[PDB]
Amino acid sequence: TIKTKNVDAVFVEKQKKILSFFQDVSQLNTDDEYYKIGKDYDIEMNMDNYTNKKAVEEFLKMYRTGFMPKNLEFSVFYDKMRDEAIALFHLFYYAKDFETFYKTACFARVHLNQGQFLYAFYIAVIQRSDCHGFVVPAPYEVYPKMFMNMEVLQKIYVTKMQDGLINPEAAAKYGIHKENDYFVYKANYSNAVLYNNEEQRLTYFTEDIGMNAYYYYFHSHLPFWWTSEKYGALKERRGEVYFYFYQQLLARYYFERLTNGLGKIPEFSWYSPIKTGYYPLMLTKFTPFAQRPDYYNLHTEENYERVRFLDTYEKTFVQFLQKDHFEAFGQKIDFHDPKAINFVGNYWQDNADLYGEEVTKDYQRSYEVFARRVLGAAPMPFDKYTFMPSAMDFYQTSLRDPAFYQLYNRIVEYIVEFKQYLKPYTQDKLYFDGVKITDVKVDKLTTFFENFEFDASNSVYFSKEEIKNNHVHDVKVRQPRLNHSPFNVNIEVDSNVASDAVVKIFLAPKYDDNGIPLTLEDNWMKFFELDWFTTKLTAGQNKIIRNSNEFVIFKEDSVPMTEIMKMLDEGKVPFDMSEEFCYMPKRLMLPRGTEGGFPFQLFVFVYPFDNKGKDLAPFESFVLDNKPLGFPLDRPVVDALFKVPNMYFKDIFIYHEGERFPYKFNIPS
Amino acid sequence: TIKTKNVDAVFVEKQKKILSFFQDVSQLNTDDEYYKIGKDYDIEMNMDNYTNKKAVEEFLKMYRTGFMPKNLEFSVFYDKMRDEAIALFHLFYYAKDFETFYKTACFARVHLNQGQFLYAFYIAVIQRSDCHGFVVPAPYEVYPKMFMNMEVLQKIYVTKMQDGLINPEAAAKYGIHKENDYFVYKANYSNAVLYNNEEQRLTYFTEDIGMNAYYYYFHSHLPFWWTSEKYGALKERRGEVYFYFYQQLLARYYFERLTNGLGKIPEFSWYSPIKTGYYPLMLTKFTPFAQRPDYYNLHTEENYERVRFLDTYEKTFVQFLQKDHFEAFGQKIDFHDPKAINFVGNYWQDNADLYGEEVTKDYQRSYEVFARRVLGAAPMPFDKYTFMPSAMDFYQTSLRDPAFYQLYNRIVEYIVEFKQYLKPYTQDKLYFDGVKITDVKVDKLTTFFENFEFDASNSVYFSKEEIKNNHVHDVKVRQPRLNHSPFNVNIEVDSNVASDAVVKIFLAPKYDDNGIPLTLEDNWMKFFELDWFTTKLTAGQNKIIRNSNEFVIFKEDSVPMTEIMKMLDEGKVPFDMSEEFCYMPKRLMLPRGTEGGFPFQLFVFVYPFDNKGKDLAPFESFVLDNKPLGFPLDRPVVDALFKVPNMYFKDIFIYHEGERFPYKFNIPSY
Ligand SMILES: *[C@@H]1O[C@H](CO)[C@@H](O[C@@H]2O[C@H](CO)[C@@H](O[C@@H]3O[C@H](CO[C@H]4O[C@H](CO[C@H]5O[C@H](CO)[C@@H](O)[C@H](O)[C@@H]5O)[C@@H](O)[C@H](O)[C@@H]4O)[C@@H](O)[C@H](O[C@H]4O[C@H](CO)[C@@H](O)[C@H](O)[C@@H]4O[C@H]4O[C@H](CO)[C@@H](O)[C@H](O)[C@@H]4O)[C@@H]3O)[C@H](O)[C@H]2NC(C)=O)[C@H](O)[C@H]1NC(C)=O
Ligand SMILES: *[C@@H]1O[C@H](CO)[C@@H](O[C@@H]2O[C@H](CO)[C@@H](O[C@@H]3O[C@H](CO[C@H]4O[C@H](CO[C@H]5O[C@H](CO)[C@@H](O)[C@H](O)[C@@H]5O)[C@@H](O)[C@H](O)[C@@H]4O)[C@@H](O)[C@H](O[C@H]4O[C@H](CO)[C@@H](O)[C@H](O)[C@@H]4O)[C@@H]3O)[C@H](O)[C@H]2NC(C)=O)[C@H](O)[C@H]1NC(C)=O
Ligand SMILES: *[C@@H]1O[C@H](CO)[C@@H](O[C@@H]2O[C@H](CO)[C@@H](O[C@@H]3O[C@H](CO[C@@H]4O[C@H](CO)[C@@H](O)[C@H](O)[C@@H]4O)[C@@H](O)[C@H](O[C@H]4O[C@H](CO)[C@@H](O)[C@H](O)[C@@H]4O)[C@@H]3O)[C@H](O)[C@H]2NC(C)=O)[C@H](O)[C@H]1NC(C)=O
Repeated sequence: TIKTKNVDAVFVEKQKKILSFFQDVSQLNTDDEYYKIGKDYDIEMNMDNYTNKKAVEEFLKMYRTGFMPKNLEFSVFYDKMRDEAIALFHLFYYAKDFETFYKTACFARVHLNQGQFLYAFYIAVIQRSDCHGFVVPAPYEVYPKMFMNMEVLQKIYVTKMQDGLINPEAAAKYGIHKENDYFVYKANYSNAVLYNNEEQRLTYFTEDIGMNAYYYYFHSHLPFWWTSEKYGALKERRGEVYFYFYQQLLARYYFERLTNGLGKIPEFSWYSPIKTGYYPLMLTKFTPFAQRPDYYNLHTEENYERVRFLDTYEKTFVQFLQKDHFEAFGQKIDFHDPKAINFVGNYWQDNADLYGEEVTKDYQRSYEVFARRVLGAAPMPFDKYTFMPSAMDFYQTSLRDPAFYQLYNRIVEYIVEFKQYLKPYTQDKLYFDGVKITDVKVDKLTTFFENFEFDASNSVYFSKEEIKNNHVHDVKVRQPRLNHSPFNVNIEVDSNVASDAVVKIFLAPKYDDNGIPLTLEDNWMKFFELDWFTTKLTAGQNKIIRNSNEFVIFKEDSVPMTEIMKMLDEGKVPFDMSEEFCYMPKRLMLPRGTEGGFPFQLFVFVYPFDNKGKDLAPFESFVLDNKPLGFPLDRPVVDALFKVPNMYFKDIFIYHEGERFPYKFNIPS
Repeated sequence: TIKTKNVDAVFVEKQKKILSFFQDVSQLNTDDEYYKIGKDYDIEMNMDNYTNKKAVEEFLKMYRTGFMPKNLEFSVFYDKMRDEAIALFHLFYYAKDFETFYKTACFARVHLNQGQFLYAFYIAVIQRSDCHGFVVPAPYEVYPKMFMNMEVLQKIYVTKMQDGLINPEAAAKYGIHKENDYFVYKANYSNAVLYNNEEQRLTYFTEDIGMNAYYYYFHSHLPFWWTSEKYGALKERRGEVYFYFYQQLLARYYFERLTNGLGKIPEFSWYSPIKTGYYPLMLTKFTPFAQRPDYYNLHTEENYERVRFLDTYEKTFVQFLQKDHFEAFGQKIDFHDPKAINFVGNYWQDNADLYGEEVTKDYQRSYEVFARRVLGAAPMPFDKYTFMPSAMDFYQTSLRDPAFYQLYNRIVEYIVEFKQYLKPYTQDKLYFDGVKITDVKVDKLTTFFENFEFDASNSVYFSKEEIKNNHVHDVKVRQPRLNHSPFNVNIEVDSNVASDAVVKIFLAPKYDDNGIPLTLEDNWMKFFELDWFTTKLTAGQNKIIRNSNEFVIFKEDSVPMTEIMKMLDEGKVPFDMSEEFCYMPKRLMLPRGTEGGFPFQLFVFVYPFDNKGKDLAPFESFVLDNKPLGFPLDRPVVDALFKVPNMYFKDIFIYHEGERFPYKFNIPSY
């Protein structure tokens, strides 16, 4: 009941070497051969084993100067740390073949900082062509400390320090149980100990382990600091991809807001206090994460120069808008051209493609970075390697901070400003000659919470003894997560001539906060894409059934590594972990319903699938179409020029079943 | 089924006379009896027909000076207008008998400002002993401009200016119909044209006409400026009525917040911006009301001296709290004494009883007055009779403004700080020997919206012909209003020995915003009294059935004045308008539910009714007990010390049926 895939001899060996690097991540097994290789591995001597002579040499210059020390906390948002990560990445990426790649990782495991290494290695496995189709573990199994509050962490430490339970019945009262040879820890979301404002209503979504894993994967698939030359025709669509990822996410987030009675993400000002604080319960081996109190003055002394930069970055965009056509960064740009999204997105991201370069440079200040830093409310870094981490210093923690959504909402709104320059689609562009959707029905939509466990053993240090006996996997975290029942969408379509067609499904809200029905005019960016697929219509009447379990845009829960070691002994590999790893998890498709049925709408659009003109398959198997991302809702709409027979809006209601509140799953006795 | 009451021809005559002063309020019928008496009436010559000679002369002195001109807006919140209102009230109240009273109203309607007159007259009818049992129209029938936005108002005006509909079918699409000889106007709540913040979710409550008229009723029953000498032993409990009135109302408001997903009423500072604004869509005669933008700085140039006053008022109270026992206002007060609540409430309302005087004075500056003026964001009055009205200048519009609830929550919070000094009740105080509640059961609790019409004719000006011909009642306003289904509360009590008993029923929330069950300790002031009554227990097993419809804390909807004239020809008067006018309306009892059923809980309490030592019937039969208002939840609680077998906590859910959004009742069909 987990989507499998079969696998040969050479594959399993490599995959085992790859997975070796994600276990006991913060320690070293002296007896493991990865260590014997690693200790003595000579990079200079091996120079002929890399595609890029200057990458080896650049790495070597940095490595003698000195890399970040071990145990210190790694973040890519800081110059020196990132530069070392990139130098390391290149070395992984330009290794002639697997053997060389493997050995280089061995050395790097042994000699360099843990976070820096996993960061670079993870990315490398995703980017190397010979590695395509291999599997990596879930971010939460690799970095467990970042996916869980203190309370849990500390129970784990205590149990480990005691080598078990002094009182099993007392431990039980704290949600700690022995299940055969596992220690299982129940975990509440933070609102169960902290309700310091209404945003805490959303913790089952913002603290969700999958959602946060999802953002991490997105970063890794194409990090901002690197070109996208490797992905070919997506290079000319990179900005579009950046807008759409964020647009989709904020729609999804917004949906969660609506169902907990919260409305719009609030606007903010670099020159004013920001309302909602963030009080993180994460610990770092060396420090606590930094808090932002409520009404925090973003314009305090330490931030003056920072705010001057950020304000100018924005103002420079506002200038672009005002002048329509202009030259910036070596490019004549026209805001009338829909292709300009590429520039717009690239600018807001300060990625390598903005400059037409392979890697970004220190003097090219990113807006995202400094915005993250200021809103993170940290004191000034002590030095190049010693900073006070906030949620927004890591891709694995960002979604936890309401301020993150404020920051990307603002960015998305500026891109929407650019999108106002595009002419709206006319009838002719949308009309599907002789095709009409006559009905849509939907099975009941119910959400519900359900326990989920993940391997949390990397959070813990084992003894020399335990590392040798390989007893390194006995810590699991149990947590209630959002889920929903599978559902069919029944679509009835009429057409004169048989034809190849594209079907698209979107989710959007039905009402604003006041209970007025949504116009497309104001609300086209609040539509969330559920699925696209192709069918063949016949003359007459058509019945199209599509199940939620088969929506192209979502993945299944990933499998724990231990379960993957099991499968590799059988020649099996978890399919969704191989090629669908960076999709949103299925269980989070729907926002949490209400007991009464919260009102939403399904938008179904059917259009002709002409041929395979402009065709994305290098980055994402997403857009085998000539069409903008989120077509037909990638620009302003006029309600009356828009609605055509091959469109259907269906009113639907999202229900919720069982326990309403995650914490009711975590009570003892 | 409108609960009736029979009456004699002498009553009928007097009642007609009282009603006449509420028709065509802003105009004068030269042809009517009231005008003939009025024009010519000589007060000085009739000195001997007043109980109090000094009041007649106090009034004559002011009236020679000049009173507020006609047509300006009247508010009791300004010194000079208040003083005129009161000198007038005194004239009404000290009239020897009804004849003199009547003739005096005639004079006052002819010569004085309409608002000032209606104000004084309304209170007079309530306060005068020989008028006890008589009936007054609902405040929305008398001040209809105060219970409606300007959209409806302008349609009413346009129709009147045209003397009909130029296009019935086009009028239909604006929600205007002739029905009989009436023009009927559908009206939405303001959120239908205005969603300037989350607080607009609560419009069907805060704008509700009964809810608003109810506040007006509370004030008229016992205004701050006047003594409560006339209400017997109420005098010793005035501050208690003050607190409880607001505590209850704020609990009820809070429920509406909860069921609309909004949580707690926010705290503010006279030195900081206040976040949520108020954009009123009401009109008066020669101005709109004042707007308060979001983030309005309470501490601007114009408010400096006001805030210094307001700030000192509060801190003086804080000083009381720190001192425990003090001498103030010529009274020795001890905050450990539960009776101190009288002083505490009197202090916050700054009422006549704080000083032991008949009537408050200009030099006794009121807190509520100055807070209202500050948060209303109006500019300085032009002069003693010309101000810019805000919702908070009137009892009939205050509930409309978010700031209103913030202000009274602040006061109520301060009174709650005083209640911290009170010893929590022990087991022995609450335990009813040999008595146990074994089950509580409740029919389905379900709200719905439902069309209600009222007479808005006082909003219009009529011609010479129409006034002469009594064609002066043709404007109706129809509006969806909250209601709920009737329901039964089934209570099974066990007692060894037969005994007379009191049963109380409260409503409370189940959870906070995080969905933790609310504990009694923090939330004993979040409880809303639904009913109290007595039964006779017998040895063994008891079953008490109480319909919501028999809950004594609430009244039925007022009848229009039009149906009262018809009734008075049958010798009948509407009972709930006579004896129960100042109770909360029944149909707003429950907060608007949810389709899935929002969680609350009932608290049911049963205790001994061995005699009737101290009981109130001068104000009205509310507290037939020497028990505090809101007993056993009138002081703070310790969960373990509290739970007793004659209490029962039952979980309930409040549903909503049919349309959830009122505007869906107001769409024209095509
Ligand atoms: C545009 O703006 C301007 C500026 O604001 C507006 O101007 C205002 O207009 C008002 C009229 O609407 C006016 O008020 C009236 O003034 C009358 C005259 O006031 C003087 O005299 C009186 C008393 O008279 C005696 O005085 C001397 C001194 O002893 C003697 O020697 C004389 O012989 C007299 O015996 C003084 O008291 C004043 O100080 C002035 O000097 C007022 O008398 C009149 O008062 C009446 O109205 C009051 C309320 O309506 C009422 O309380 C009072 O008892 C009076 O009642 C009489 O009048 C009513 C109708 O008003 C009538 O039906 C009764 O039968 C009764 O006889 C007014 O108060 C303002 O003075 C003026 N403001 C200024 C600054 O000049 C202007 O209206 C506006 N225009 C438009 C189109 O909007
Ligand atoms: C309490 O607080 C203090 C203050 O912050 C902490 O003190 C710091 O501790 C760290 C140790 O954790 C020290 O770093 C070490 O410094 C050593 C020497 O530093 C200098 O010399 C390096 C070596 O070169 C020398 O060569 C010749 C000798 O023949 C001389 O001519 C010359 O002067 C040089 O000194 C230089 O390269 C360097 O620039 C320094 O100026 C280092 O030997 C040592 O390096 C090792 O460790 C690295 C770990 O990342 C690794 O990269 C290297 O490969 C190498 O093996 C090490 O870094 C800081 O010097 C010290 N700071 C200060 C200001 O004194 C203290 O740790 C803390 N205590 C606790 C308990 O928390
Ligand atoms: C109280 O508040 C409610 C909530 O706003 C008000 O409800 C609105 O009333 C208005 C105007 O009276 C309603 O507008 C009419 O909708 C008609 C039909 O439904 C539409 O179908 C169309 C046409 O294709 C769709 O495109 C729309 O989206 C609608 O669903 C429509 O027939 C009608 O058209 C008329 O006006 C246009 C002007 O451009 C002309 O072209 C045409 O000839 C015709 O005269 C109206 O637009 C509106 O729907 C109601 N609001 C909601 C949310 O439903 C109440 O009116 C208020 N009640 C009072 C007394 O004020």
